Amino acid sequence: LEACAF
Amino acid sequence: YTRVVWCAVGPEEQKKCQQWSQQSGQNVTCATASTTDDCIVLVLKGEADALNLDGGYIYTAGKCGLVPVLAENRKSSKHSSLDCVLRPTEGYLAVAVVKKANEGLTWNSLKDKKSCHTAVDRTAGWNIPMGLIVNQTGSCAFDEFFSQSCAPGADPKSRLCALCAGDDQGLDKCVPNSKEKYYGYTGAFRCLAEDVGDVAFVKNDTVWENTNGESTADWAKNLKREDFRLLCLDGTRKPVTEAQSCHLAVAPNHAVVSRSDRAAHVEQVLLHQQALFGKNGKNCPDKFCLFKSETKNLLFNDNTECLAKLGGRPTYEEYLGTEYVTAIANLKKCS
Ligand SMILES: *[C@@H]1O[C@H](CO)[C@@H](O[C@@H]2O[C@H](CO)[C@@H](O)[C@H](O)[C@H]2NC(C)=O)[C@H](O)[C@H]1NC(C)=O
Ligand SMILES: *[C@@H]1O[C@H](CO)[C@@H](O[C@@H]2O[C@H](CO)[C@@H](O)[C@H](O)[C@H]2NC(C)=O)[C@H](O)[C@H]1NC(C)=O
Ligand SMILES: Cc1cccc(Nc2ccccc2C(=O)O)c1C
Ligand SMILES: *[C@@H]1O[C@H](CO)[C@@H](O)[C@H](O)[C@H]1NC(C)=O
Ligand SMILES: [Fe+3]
Ligand SMILES: [Zn+2]
Ligand SMILES: [Zn+2]
Repeated sequence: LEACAF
Repeated sequence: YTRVVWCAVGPEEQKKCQQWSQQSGQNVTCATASTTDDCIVLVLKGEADALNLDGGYIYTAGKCGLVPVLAENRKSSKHSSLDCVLRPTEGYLAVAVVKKANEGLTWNSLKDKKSCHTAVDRTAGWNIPMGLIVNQTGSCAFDEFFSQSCAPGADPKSRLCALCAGDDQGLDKCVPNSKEKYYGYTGAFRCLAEDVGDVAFVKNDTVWENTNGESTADWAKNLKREDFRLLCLDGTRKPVTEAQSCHLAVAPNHAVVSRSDRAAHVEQVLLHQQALFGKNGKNCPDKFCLFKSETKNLLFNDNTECLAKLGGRPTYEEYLGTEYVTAIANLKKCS
């Protein structure tokens, strides 16, 4: 539930 | 207006995209990548504008700032005077499908069986059933639950790829694009139909569309719907006519996403492209049909009647809905 995976 | 650059996932989508591009007189052009994740990265870099995504990939793209633009809308169950483009979407039923002749198998005896999934990170093929399984088993070791699987996008030397078949030449085993023989709804269903797996996680429509002559494809042309059963969460098995009372979840329909700064323009172009090439489009079937690909579901699902406007300018969380988002969030804690 946090940041962009890239 | 600008051109819209569509992102095609693998070479068979790239071919369909190139035909669309030619017919649209380059109003749409094509970028291609090997996986949906790589297409999402092209879109984030501004090297492609848009592509249509399963809800699990919408979650990936939405955490990175891309937004839903239009949703697939298939034939409505109930009557509606509303035009397709304005009809609210209804979500599709994620189901677990087995052979009728595999008589002992239920939801409660899936441990150590062989499974066929559309791909890692997709709704019906992965997030819903693995989320349920992690929950029920109280264990994050979902890579050890089934004895072997085909789950495109997993490590190709792992048990989660052991059943994948790759392309014509047996190259690209387990890649999450249509070159993998068992990729996507139709590939995971073929993986069951051929008894490579004991269970396929797909959606209710897949079973109907590939049985009783609804597909002329060679692996499907002779399949009979009566030879399949659904697995219900209560541990019963039902005929595939009972999916409304024996599904794992209701999934949000696949939808087009783009960068937020390009959404309005992507939306306008798409509405015009489907007026030409969509179902009863002015130039379909005569010149090009955006929503056909001989069952292969390339760019869009073949059962799509139109791309529909979304109500409420939803964010990706609004579109996916709070329960689904939380289910994904929980499952991703395992990785
Ligand atoms: C399961 O999916 C099938 C295939 O989409 C649905 O059956 C279709 O329903 C539409 C809308 O009523 C009919 O007009 C089509 O002719 C049907 N297709 C076929 C091949 O029979 C079915 O309704 C879905 N079941 C549930 C519970 O949603
Ligand atoms: C797996 O279980 C988790 C943990 O209970 C579920 O997450 C909850 O979902 C409900 C219903 O939407 C929420 O109100 C809770 O707030 C959530 N709990 C937590 C701890 O985040 C999740 O839905 C389950 N996965 C499924 C059904 O696939
Ligand atoms: C709570 C709830 C119930 C039904 C659908 C949703 N969300 C959706 C929003 C847009 C498109 C589809 C859906 C869906 O789940 O079908 C929600 C949040
Ligand atoms: C391409 O887009 C232009 C600009 O909107 C429009 O005039 C034309 O009708 C479009 N043609 C096709 C074939 O999509
Ligand atoms: Fe899906
Ligand atoms: Zn339900
Ligand atoms: Zn909102």
